[PDB]
Amino acid sequence: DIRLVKKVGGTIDDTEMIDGVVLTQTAIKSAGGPTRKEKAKIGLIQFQISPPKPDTENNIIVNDYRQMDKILKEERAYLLNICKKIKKAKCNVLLIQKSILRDAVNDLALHFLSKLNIMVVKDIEREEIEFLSKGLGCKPIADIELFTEDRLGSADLVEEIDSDGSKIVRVTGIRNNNARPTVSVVIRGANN
Amino acid sequence: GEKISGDDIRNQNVLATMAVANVVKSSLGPVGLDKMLVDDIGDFTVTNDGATILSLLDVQHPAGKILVELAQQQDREIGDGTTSVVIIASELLKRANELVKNKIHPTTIITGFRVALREAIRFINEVLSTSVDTLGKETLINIAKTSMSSKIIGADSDFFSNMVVDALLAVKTQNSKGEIKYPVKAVNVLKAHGKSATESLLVPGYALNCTVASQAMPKRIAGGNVKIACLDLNLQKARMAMGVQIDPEQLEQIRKREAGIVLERVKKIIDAGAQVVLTTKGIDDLCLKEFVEAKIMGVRRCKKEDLRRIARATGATLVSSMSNLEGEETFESSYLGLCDEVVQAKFSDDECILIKGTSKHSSSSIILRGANDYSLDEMERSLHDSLSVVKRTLESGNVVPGGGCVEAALNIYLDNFATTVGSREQLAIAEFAAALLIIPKTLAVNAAKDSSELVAKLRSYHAASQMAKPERRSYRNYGLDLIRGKIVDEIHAGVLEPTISKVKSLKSALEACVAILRIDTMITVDPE
Amino acid sequence: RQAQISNITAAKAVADVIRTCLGPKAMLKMLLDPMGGLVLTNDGHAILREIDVAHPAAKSMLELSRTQDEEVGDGTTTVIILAGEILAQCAPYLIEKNIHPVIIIQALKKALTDALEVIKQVSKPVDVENDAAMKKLIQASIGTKYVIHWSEKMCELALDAVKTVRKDLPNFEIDIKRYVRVEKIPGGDVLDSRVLKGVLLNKDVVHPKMSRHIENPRVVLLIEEEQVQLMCEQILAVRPTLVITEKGVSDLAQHYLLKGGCSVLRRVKKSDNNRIARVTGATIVNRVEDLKESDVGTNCGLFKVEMIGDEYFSFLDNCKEPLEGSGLQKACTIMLRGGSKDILNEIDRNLQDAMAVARNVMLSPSLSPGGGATEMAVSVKLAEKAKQLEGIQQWPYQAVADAMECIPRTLIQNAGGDPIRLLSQLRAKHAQGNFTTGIDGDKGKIVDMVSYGIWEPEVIKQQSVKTAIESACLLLRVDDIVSGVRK
Repeated sequence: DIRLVKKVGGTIDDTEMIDGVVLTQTAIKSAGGPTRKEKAKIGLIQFQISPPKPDTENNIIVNDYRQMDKILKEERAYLLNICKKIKKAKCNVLLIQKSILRDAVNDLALHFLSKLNIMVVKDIEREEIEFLSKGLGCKPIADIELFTEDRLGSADLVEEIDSDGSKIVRVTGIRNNNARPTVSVVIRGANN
Repeated sequence: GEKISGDDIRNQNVLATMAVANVVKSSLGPVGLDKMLVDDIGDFTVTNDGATILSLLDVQHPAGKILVELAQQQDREIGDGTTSVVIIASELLKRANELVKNKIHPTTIITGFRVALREAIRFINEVLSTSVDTLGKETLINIAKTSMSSKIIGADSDFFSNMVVDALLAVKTQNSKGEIKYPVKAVNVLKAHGKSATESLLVPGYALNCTVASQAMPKRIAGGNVKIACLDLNLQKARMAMGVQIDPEQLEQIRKREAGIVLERVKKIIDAGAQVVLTTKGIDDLCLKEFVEAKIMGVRRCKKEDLRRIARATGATLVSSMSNLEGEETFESSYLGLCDEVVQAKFSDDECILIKGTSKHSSSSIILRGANDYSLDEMERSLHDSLSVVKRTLESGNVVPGGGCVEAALNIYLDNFATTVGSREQLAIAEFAAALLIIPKTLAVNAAKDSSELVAKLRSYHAASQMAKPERRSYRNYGLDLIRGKIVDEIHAGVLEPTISKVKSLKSALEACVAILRIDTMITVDPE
Repeated sequence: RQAQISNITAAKAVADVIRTCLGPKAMLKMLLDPMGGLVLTNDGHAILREIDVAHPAAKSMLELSRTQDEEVGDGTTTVIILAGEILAQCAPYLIEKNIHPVIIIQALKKALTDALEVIKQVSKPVDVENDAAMKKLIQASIGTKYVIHWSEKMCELALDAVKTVRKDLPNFEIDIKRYVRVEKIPGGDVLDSRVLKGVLLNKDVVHPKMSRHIENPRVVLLIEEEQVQLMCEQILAVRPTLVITEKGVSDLAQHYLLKGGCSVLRRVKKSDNNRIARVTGATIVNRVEDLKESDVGTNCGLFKVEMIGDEYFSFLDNCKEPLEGSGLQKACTIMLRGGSKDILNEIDRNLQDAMAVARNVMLSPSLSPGGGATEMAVSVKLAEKAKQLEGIQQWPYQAVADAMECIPRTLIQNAGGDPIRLLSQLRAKHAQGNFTTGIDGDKGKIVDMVSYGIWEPEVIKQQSVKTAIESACLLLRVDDIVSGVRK
């Protein structure tokens, strides 16, 4: 229940234990539109956002040149409809698991969330999700069908601390208090 | 594996670190010179900066990697004057071997150095310089002449002193919850061949080096409220499906329909009103002809890292793909920013767009012209390092006199401090005080002068300052002149170094020598 | 002295390699490349780039000659030695005085300022538009090559080029010489060389029935039987007389395009398509369906046939531009039919350098004595200020006077004269009569450069010496070298 955060830079005098959820990994940072998140819901996404790619053989018969861009429009609409229900639930913080496995994510998901001002983070270990779910108390979302506002958590403010070039996400406050909280501390040192 | 115990490990570690340290000691001070490294791979870089050299140099004994990481930490703290920093901790290992042969415990050697540096903080505060202190006309010019030292650019100090100071005045921004500081590393430095340093240009803002793809496109844009749009969308013939694949006229219509939409995507940029548009990947003459009729200045073959600082400084939203909440592809007018003045100037047989007056994030770029690449290799890293000293100067007004004034002064404070502690740690203070004096002694070695003649006279002047508390001045004096070999106040010579640079230099040098003293043995496992 | 010997001996052997590259008596040296072939030439710009040396410190100076050619564009005839000549007299310094090179930096700066004043003392203005002095001035730089036979004809091509494809924007002659194309045809004589307004191509025609000639050209720069036929109909919609594509030409497209009466070419590089698009006015077409009426040819007078005994080449006759100014981009070429590949490669290096030298002539209309008279003229005052100096810096300062005397000495050893009595007479004559006295290019006499007809611009003397002095400080600022770094 006590996680040690390893960050390069600073001194041990700067080491402080955070009272809330902390994220070691950063966002994609390509768009980087929103500079802060406050009074927004923090969700846990156990799935990944990608165009459908089943493990079996997939043959899409295209009989018209307009169907090509139509498939692109379907991929844009199908992936945005998931974000539409997230925007309807007023959740600006999304946590995605490890993205290097299978589905990963496309390049169009950035412009969809940046327009809706929703922060997203990926490459999170499966064991880290269990640790974050205890302290935050947010019910993980394994699909858009089970996605709702009751499973989503909340926080007062989320500040991203940038020190010596290393950025770290810090969450202040906990909405639903459970019986299994978790704490973490950020270790600051010169070298590993 | 191979494991050796006893003094054999500590002896081979000190001799290995001292051998590679004596190579970089020739660059100490204004009289230092650059050196060349042979990488055997065909690449070579001639510079005096220890951060790159220690990273390139192959470390034989694993204990040598500790000093390599020490230079990497200086970059995150200060990053400038590495010739006068990393060589300080190298002298502590030479005198440590005589203490290991004694009965003094290694931790007692460590504890003696811990109380020495902890008390040395107050010693620096006695000779500490305030924000005003000396004349300090702009207070930057006096420091700018100091940054010219340690490097071979000192002959150009009649120019670079005005170059770095006048450029960084517009970098001031409000960030970190109302904190006034300069966003270091946001300054872009450009290089140009020919003439000399007097041809450099100061840009109070961002300057990108690039030209127009087609010569028929207008190269001049004047006036205010100039909007810029960074488009990273690749315009090319689209590839096929997942491998399911698919009348050649309807097959060719795929390219006809795609390129038709590409022309419509550019028409959406026309309705935006941006004067300058950017494109990452290259295009053919079909999409280039549309940019000519668009009356907008385009650029191709753009680097992604260059456009990331454009959206930050200007404030416009970088668009990698054209999309909105609906299924329509267009460009909204809310993704464009504003700037006070934007104009493209011709410099050194080339042209660059000068973006000035950025409201979102203020910064500055320095466009410098010089002899050639090999001559600007030293001038590149040196100017990038000098940006941190000017930052630390106006962030904290505490500075200290350079040229061996600190090392010669700390010896006197430690002479009375050695008798204060006494017991077994008195010998450790004497060896620590004599080790700090080695750096100014090696300063005259590169100048082919007599250091002991100057140190004996210089320390006598610092002694007369400390021995008399009430002091007009019949005694107090400081400073060391390398050219004339005389003692003169640095207020006239204009050599002053920030205090935060010297404090963090000795703070990091403490744990550097301790890491070697804590190694009892070294074992190496053979690789698979 | 451990690492200093490796830096001195790195550029020491370089001086002997390029020693034969200076003067009208310049000779050649055979070099065996690692590729397995051979390179025999008197031009060091190609040698210094392709040479492989053990010491990487000398490789840093190999790029100094390329930098001088990009920034200035001259010096391959003479100054190419001056880049490595400064380090020759710097050897009796570290092994003798044992002083840090920093003193030399202050000595070279004082010698550089005095050298610029001597050049300005002998500087004289000359008309750049007048072909009187410009005819012998162009032949002065190129007179060191095999072109001496045709130098009368070779000067006509270079003199008419700087007054035609240069123009101006107002700032000087500034323009780009890379877009100007020079066609090199081996065999025959240069008597057929003319100034042509259009592009020539070495690729043959894909179809035997197509007849080669044109009056008013139309240039187009680019199941399966009917599909390509419909594609040819889209190409022939504007009725083009010429079709050029970068890829191959199938046999089916030969018969379909034959009905339109056009010529088809293949294997045309993108470098030629960029020049044809500017000369013929057509726009390079990527998608075939994009061909429109805007691609019609412009200002092409006539089309002819130039064929070697082996295969067929594309030849476009001369034309003009109706006026009834915009010198930033010009479209024109110079056709050159060379006798042999040895002299043909030298003319291309001469013509590009002659336009580069004549560029600097019109950038700085001032003119200075050439042929080796200026180097000896500076050494008179450079050694005079050394005796007036009378200080510690005199030793590195006076040693520079030897470097100025060794520049004409290289021409003496190449010509075969006696440098002893010749250089002793020059130093005595320059300090008394005038600085115009110099060494004859052939007999090696005391005849002045005024009556002999060889001159060099002031910008050529100032920029080349200033760059060589600043570039010589490179190895002087290197105190150590480390081998076996293994990045």
